[PDB]
Amino acid sequence: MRCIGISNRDFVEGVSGGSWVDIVLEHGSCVTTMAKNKPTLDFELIKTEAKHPATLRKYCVEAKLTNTTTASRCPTQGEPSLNEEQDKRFVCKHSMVDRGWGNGCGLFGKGGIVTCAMFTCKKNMEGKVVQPENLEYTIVITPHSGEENAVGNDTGKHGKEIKVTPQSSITEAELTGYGTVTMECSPRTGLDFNEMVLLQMENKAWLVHRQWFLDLPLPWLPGADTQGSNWIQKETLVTFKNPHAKKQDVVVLGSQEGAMHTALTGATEIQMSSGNLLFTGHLKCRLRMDKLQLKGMSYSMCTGKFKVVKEIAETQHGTIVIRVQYEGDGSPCKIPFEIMDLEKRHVLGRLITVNPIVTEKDSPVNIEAEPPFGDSYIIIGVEPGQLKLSWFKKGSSIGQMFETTMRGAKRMAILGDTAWDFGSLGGVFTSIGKALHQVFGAIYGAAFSGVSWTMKILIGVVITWIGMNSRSTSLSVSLVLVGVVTLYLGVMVQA
Amino acid sequence: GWGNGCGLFGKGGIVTCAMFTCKKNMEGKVVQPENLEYTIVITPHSGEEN
Amino acid sequence: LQMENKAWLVHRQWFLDLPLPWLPGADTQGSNWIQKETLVTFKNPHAKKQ
Amino acid sequence: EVQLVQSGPDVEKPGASVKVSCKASGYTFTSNYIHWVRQAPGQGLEWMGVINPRGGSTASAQKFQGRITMTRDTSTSTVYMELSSLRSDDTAVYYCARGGRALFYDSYTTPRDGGSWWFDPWGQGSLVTVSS
Amino acid sequence: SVALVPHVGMGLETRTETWMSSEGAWKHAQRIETWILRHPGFTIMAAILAYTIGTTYFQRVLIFILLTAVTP
Amino acid sequence: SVALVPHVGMGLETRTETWMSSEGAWKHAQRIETWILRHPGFTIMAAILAYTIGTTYFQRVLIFILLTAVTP
Amino acid sequence: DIQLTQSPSSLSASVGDRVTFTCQASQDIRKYLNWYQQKPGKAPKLLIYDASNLKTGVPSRFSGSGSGTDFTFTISSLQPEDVATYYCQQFDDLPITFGQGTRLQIK
Ligand SMILES: *[C@@H]1O[C@H](CO)[C@@H](O[C@@H]2O[C@H](CO)[C@@H](O)[C@H](O)[C@H]2NC(C)=O)[C@H](O)[C@H]1NC(C)=O
Ligand SMILES: *[C@@H]1O[C@H](CO)[C@@H](O[C@@H]2O[C@H](CO)[C@@H](O)[C@H](O)[C@H]2NC(C)=O)[C@H](O)[C@H]1NC(C)=O
Ligand SMILES: *[C@@H]1O[C@H](CO)[C@@H](O)[C@H](O)[C@H]1NC(C)=O
Repeated sequence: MRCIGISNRDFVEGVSGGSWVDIVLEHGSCVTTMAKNKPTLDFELIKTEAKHPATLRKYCVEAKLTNTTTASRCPTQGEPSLNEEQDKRFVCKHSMVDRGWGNGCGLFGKGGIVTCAMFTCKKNMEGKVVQPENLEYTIVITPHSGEENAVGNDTGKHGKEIKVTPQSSITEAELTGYGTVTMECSPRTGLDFNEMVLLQMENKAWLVHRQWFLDLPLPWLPGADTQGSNWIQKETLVTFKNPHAKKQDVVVLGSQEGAMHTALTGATEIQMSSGNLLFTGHLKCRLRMDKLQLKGMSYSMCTGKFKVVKEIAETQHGTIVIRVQYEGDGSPCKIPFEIMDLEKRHVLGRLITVNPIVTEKDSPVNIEAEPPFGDSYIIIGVEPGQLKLSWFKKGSSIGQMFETTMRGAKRMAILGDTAWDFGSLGGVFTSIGKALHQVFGAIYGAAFSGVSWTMKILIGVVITWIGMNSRSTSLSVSLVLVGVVTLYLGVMVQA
Repeated sequence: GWGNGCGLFGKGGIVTCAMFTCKKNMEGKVVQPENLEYTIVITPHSGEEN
Repeated sequence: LQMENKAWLVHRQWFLDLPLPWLPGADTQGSNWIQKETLVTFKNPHAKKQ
Repeated sequence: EVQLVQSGPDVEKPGASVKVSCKASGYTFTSNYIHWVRQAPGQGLEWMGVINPRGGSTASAQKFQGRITMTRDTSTSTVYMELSSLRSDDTAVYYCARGGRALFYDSYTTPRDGGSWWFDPWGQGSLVTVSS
Repeated sequence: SVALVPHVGMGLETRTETWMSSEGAWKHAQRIETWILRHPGFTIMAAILAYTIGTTYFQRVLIFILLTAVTP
Repeated sequence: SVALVPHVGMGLETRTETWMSSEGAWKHAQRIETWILRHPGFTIMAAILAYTIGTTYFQRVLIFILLTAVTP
Repeated sequence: DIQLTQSPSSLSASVGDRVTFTCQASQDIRKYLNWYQQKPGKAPKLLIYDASNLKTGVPSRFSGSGSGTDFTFTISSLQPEDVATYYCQQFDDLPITFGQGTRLQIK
């Protein structure tokens, strides 16, 4: 719940190792976990808040000019000077024009000339940085098992809104009864700050990395402005017209807000009005789950005469939900839910609500479960067999495995070696795979990066051809490995 | 989905719309090869200071 | 080509081929800009409202 | 003793610039920052800006963007504030004190506090009136 | 200006679409196709150069698609 | 956008300097040199590709300077 | 920014009373707060630093408390030399902002 229809959702099986399960979760998706007991929790990530930023840089985007002084010496005696070249607030440039008696001076040469202009600034880029503290991730962890009002509605108080910061720890959270859950986040292995720059324009903000933002044109100014206006650039902005021979002139280059946006394509955007409201990015929890009842075992198989009040409602490969309305004298009991096959009973499904439970009286409790890939009879009644429902999950086994392989390829994509940490309880194989892909993606790190969609797929096809030319069985670690990783990376990036 | 309220739990379509108002513009013009004059100053030598 | 204060002399095929929405010379009422895929851009986050 | 002394009250023209001094006594002049705070009579207090005596970096608030300048003299242990583009709203009482010092340079907040803003060492007050 | 260095392969991705949402890629491809369509003579010149230097077929195709992409 | 197709070899010249006055050329060269300086690994990859395909020295130098210039 | 609201704006009390002031911040200012008195047209004096600590030389009738955003200043016994305008002040994040003020009147 709070997790239905938000597809790309991260099913997690297994709790072994005692209780610890490694989960990598991000703003876009959410994670549903399972175990043989200890009922299914839902991990949705919501807003990140970096509390205390520090302003590192001001770029001017629109500028205007005034007071427009200029001067010229004489033909080759004197190179011109001007007293308002003294301020660096003025922009200045030397050039050479021509001079003669017509101009008045004498000696008929190509004499030097200066021009000067006062530099005033319009609205700016207010680029800031944040340390890898003063930032909190807010995670709503919410349980299944009933409580209508909406298997969606992330707004609402059913799942606790627990904060976490790198100045914090094991993240103890409490729920109704059973839900003492401890979460050990590792936020420093997340976005890897001290390589980030939040970038605020007039209304919006973006998250761009640091070297690019330092390397960008559109005049420099450091964070100690106040009475600054000391812009140490302006060859990238204001341009000086020089016609054929005579007097040169100043030209404001105009607002580069559109060119700025075209520059920061391929970068995630962010609302930043109230301090900060940082979004899309991932983090890595280790999850410990001892401390968990099943919201009572402590009950009976119920009497009977249930009633559906909602449809069949298939979501996203198998997860189907059914909202039943108990009728009778329950004194709240369990719900005898089963997913069976046909006659000569071969009961084969799974229930992801584990131990669903009726509330006090009439209240439309709802149940999600996964049938197999074909025919299925979902049954809920007992003594007069009360209610069966037919259902046909279209599916496949092979198609399900192939889609899971595509999910694993997308995890070999965007989220890095954290996606090797996305499983759990792996011991030897998972850890050695994470270390091997760590050093391997480090070699394919910076290290052949910085390239666009087109050039990546083109360098992929040329390197897969030179692998196809087949010398001495280097063609494998060439051609097939490199062609797979380049193509399945290039067609998936720039999202 | 049913959180959104509708039903059937799918990836449903959506539209968005916005009224478009314009600030200052490029006012591109053309000229025929008439309605145009060249002004030439032809001036002689031989004296006349200034 | 006239901007707010300046003008430039650019050849015709380039100027027709340029983005930044089209509008023909007979506007006065209209504001009928037959483009705007080059200008205003629509954010779509992960799932919800654009 | 622990003491600061300011200059006398001044009256200037609109659009002019005014200079207010702040002389120190009783301590080592590069062991504290100096900060300038205004107060209009029909208003409470309002922070203008910050200078460091050791070295001489400055900063100021956004309401004084490009209007204020701060210098010093280490030999006389004195801090000068110069407010430019005077208008009628600038008629106020001016104040200058001492911050506990991140040794090198200004504007820090994480060393446990400044510790006053600004009434332990501060002085006697400079009234500035912008009139014709 | 900031017309270029358009922050592309820097890293820093996430699950969500970043700024132009797969419109900058088609922007790049359509403008280079449009520029090829306007100036066919340089394309013919690049094809002749590809046929002259190289002369193994793969090298020819490589430097031809490169000299179509060398335009600023 | 109009970030590119920067009206370069269209013709239409005159005796006088046109708009940026030999600053756009140095702009182009300095930004591609800066981008090479920031990302050395792609330069090494391009050098390896130049050494592998081609293999006559002039072809190697040609496709290496091209793959330095293929960046958008 | 960090809007700092001071409440109430003005009070009147008799000599010997206990009076409390409340300042609220729009952000977390966890301990960075200061309390000042100001005698009108005079040279004013610090009362409380770090929102909990007396300055040496200040009598013990003054106190302050509060952690998150809401802070309480307290005079235990009001005395006739304590008629002043009282200010609370944030120190955090440095567009340094004062409270509005709190005037006192002796009954
Ligand atoms: C998501 O949760 C909210 C909060 O519980 C739901 O709002 C409640 O709706 C029930 C319906 O009968 C009312 O009785 C409550 O008074 C509502 N709570 C309020 C207004 O705070 C909301 O309906 C849920 N979302 C959906 C789609 O049902
Ligand atoms: C350029 O030509 C003008 C026009 O002849 C010159 O202006 C004249 O200067 C003489 C000098 O005594 C005057 O007597 C005339 O009355 C001026 N003509 C006017 C004002 O129409 C000008 O001096 C020449 N430039 C130079 C540098 O000699
Ligand atoms: C600039 O020109 C204005 C008049 O337009 C004048 O008032 C101002 O003093 C001039 N500034 C400088 C620095 O010359």
